[PDB]
Amino acid sequence: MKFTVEREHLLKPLQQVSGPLLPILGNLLLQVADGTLSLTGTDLEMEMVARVALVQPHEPGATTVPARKFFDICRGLPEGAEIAVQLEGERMLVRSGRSRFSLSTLPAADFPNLDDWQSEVEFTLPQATMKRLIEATQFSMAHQDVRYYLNGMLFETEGEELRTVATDGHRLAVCSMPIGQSLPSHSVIVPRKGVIELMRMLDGGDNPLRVQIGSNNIRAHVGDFIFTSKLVDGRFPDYRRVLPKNPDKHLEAGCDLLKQAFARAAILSNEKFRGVRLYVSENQLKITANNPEQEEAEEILDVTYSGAEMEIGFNVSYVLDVLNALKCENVRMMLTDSVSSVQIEDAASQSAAYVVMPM
Amino acid sequence: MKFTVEREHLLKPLQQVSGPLPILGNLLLQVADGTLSLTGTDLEMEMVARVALVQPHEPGATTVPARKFFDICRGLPEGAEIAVQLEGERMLVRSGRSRFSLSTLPAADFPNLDDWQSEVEFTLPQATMKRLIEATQFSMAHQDVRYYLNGMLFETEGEELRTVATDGHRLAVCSMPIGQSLPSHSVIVPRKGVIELMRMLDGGDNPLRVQIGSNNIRAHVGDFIFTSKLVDGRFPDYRRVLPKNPDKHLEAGCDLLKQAFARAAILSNEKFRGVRLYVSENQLKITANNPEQEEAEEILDVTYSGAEMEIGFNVSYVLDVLNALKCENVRMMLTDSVSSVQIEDAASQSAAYVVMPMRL
Ligand SMILES: O=C(Cn1c2c(c3cc(Br)ccc31)CC[C@@H](C(=O)O)C2)N[C@H](Cc1ccccc1)C(=O)O
Ligand SMILES: O=C(Cn1c2c(c3cc(Br)ccc31)CC[C@@H](C(=O)O)C2)N[C@H](Cc1ccccc1)C(=O)O
Ligand SMILES: [Ca+2]
Ligand SMILES: [Ca+2]
Ligand SMILES: [Cl-]
Ligand SMILES: [Cl-]
Repeated sequence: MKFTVEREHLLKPLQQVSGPLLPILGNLLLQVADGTLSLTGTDLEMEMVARVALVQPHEPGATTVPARKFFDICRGLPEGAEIAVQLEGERMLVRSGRSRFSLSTLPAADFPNLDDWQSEVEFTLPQATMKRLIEATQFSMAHQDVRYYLNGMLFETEGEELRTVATDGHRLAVCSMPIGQSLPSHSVIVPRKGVIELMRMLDGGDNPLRVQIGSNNIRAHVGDFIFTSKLVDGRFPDYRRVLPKNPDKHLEAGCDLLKQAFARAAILSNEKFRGVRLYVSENQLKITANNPEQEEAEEILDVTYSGAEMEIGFNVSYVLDVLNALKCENVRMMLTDSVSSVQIEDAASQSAAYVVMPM
Repeated sequence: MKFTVEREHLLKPLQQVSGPLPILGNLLLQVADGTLSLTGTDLEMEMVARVALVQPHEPGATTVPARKFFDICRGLPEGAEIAVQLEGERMLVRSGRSRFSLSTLPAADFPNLDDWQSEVEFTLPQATMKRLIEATQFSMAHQDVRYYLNGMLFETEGEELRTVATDGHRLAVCSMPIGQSLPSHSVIVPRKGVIELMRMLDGGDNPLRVQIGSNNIRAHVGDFIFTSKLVDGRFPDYRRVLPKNPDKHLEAGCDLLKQAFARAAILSNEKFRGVRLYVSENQLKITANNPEQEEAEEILDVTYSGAEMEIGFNVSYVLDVLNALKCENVRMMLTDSVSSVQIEDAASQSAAYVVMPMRL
């Protein structure tokens, strides 16, 4: 196995396949075949593969090398460096300028593969749309809940919409985006680590994303990268049951102003329970907080509200999470009563919605 | 006690006094003779910041939680007016339609440092003190049992001020002339105190006044006064570890040398970090290997005319020096494989670094 490639063509591929990395799981599989260098990283649950065209002379073969060390070596070389690689006995030699390195290898035959599987559902969409869908909801996934199905994100196809749902039992985020293709009605759960990796592969360019879903796997092709993950078992909740049936009390306020006020009130909220109370009245919102030391905060804001007066408590962190996710001018809070969830949205888009349980 | 002040006139003061019993998590606030004073302490050191009060005020003193008070003021909007008044056991804070009631502890209970007399004094520019500390800070020990190493030596001699730091393995020294006749004296400043001193300096046009006592040090700059205890101990003599008449001077661009060392370091022993240098006519070869028998080699052009030699060093210590230097070219002053190396900015002898030889 031999290849010579410019540093600039290896960096991002190495970054992508090595980021999240059986000592052999700490290695990258390298394969030179048919004028292509393939780089693969896996943790047995998911896999990233990068392809890199080889325009200079090369020789076929495969090996595995320590991912972090190989990446750090390549990153450490100067801009414009050309990196010559060749296998020599048990070691992989890496040469650039008068910098030389000899890395240990493990046999390519030992590198684990995911099970083969069939694609049942496919569609393509812009990168910017997948980014939007993931960023809108990702913060609301559970982290290590014993309900394993919540440690991850729902990807649902319906009509021509792709929808993501994330919830941890206390708060929920949902976002739907049209993708201009007839889709079957289908849902899968992607594990939270796979969601993060998928997000990280979205470079910001105009390369479209191709998605393939099987019964136990999801795959995403973007540019010269292929990401594959297993799915999570279990019955995900139905976001329509979490959305308030009829939250017909509508409050509108500046996002930044609202966030600032909550963030200040939070300072004097209970350090564990983070409770704040909201008093809504005609064109006015009052937020209060207090803690076991009897310290107290009060914020009063102008808002647009024409409904009945009411009072409700929330965990302020959950609300701040939403407002930070929104990135918009004005927010709409949609209320039911003092003992029911609240729905929050961008006042100028219903494309994402957030639900927070009351305290 | 009452005052009203612009948010932006409190932020810097609040940053500075938060730097140093639960009253130690409070700040002492005092309104007197046109001035708000804020004090934070950890009983070892203390910072006092003064804010001029141009709006109506009323005298008095209290203490409030530092983190919460600082967070409220920082969270308030740009340009906000902050009105504070003491209401019984609470301190009330208001600005626009935001109101806060904070718990207080009596000012009477706020601890003072022991009184002391100044014995050595001098004034220098902030940039000079900043250079002195930054040049050497990284070589101070952290929680070493030799408590006298967990800090920095400040030494006055003639018209110069010198700092020394060492952890028992490597050493940094920096000396700057400060244009005033000083007694020959030295003290050890605790590492936490060094960091706080460093951070009180903005590099601006206010002169820094330093006062040293038997057991304390104080630094006054503009509206801020820092006071710390000294470390009551004996510091090692830096002159003892400086190599005698090193006659083999290697010179190279700092960044090229640094990047070579950083790449080589990847395949060095994770715990002991040894790398080898082979010096020859205008050439440096650096090698590294690890227990798994992986190997790195770097060859660079340098300026070097001395006898050929080999020497090993801890690459983390060498990289620490190169990162602190932030200069164009470096000088490595070599002697032989069993002697230390002295490293300097090629264009300046004001800072010097000593690293020990490793056998491999
Ligand atoms: O009992 C539930 C019901 N539930 C649930 C979810 C959810 C989402 C929102 Br925004 C509000 C309530 C939700 C989503 C996850 C559902 C599940 O267990 O599969 C249960 N959640 C509690 C928290 C809770 C307790 C009492 C009242 C409301 C919420 C929990 O997950 O620990
Ligand atoms: O004193 C020491 C250990 N030591 C010590 C210090 C020191 C600083 C540097 Br840059 C390098 C070595 C240091 C400073 C702290 C000394 C102490 O224990 O108080 C020990 N070693 C000498 C050997 C030696 C001689 C000359 C120069 C360096 C080291 C010995 O054990 O006799
Ligand atoms: Ca705006
Ligand atoms: Ca929606
Ligand atoms: Cl270099
Ligand atoms: Cl070596």
